Amino acid sequence: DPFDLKRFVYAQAPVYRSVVEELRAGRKRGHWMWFVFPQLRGLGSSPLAVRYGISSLEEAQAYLQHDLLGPRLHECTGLVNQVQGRSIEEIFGPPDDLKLCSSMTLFARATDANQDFVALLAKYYGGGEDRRTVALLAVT
Repeated sequence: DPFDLKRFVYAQAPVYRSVVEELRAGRKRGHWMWFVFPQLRGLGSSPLAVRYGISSLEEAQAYLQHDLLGPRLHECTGLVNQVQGRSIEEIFGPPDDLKLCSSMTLFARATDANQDFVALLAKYYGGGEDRRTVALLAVT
């Protein structure tokens, strides 16, 4: 576990069922964004944001390969894509709307098998991407 992906598994454990239920119902309520829809380290500055920040594109790729975390991320993305009639700010109150954009932008760049991540950006963000994430990913 060279990237310490276990940190995400253990953070998710106490809350994951509630995450699924909240996303199934179309509204986030709990305190879990950082380790459910991870974003690049350096975007947020709080100890939580830093701890659960993704270090690099290579870590994002490892995250996707992980047979618990990858499927869970697709599950959570798919649940959001399934919600009807709500803007993203109705599902994820600010600043979590920006966090989600950053997460989808990162994982869309991590793999070409990104249809769900890109679909979320298309549906909810006008096909736009997180500016700061694209910049941080430009150079390896």
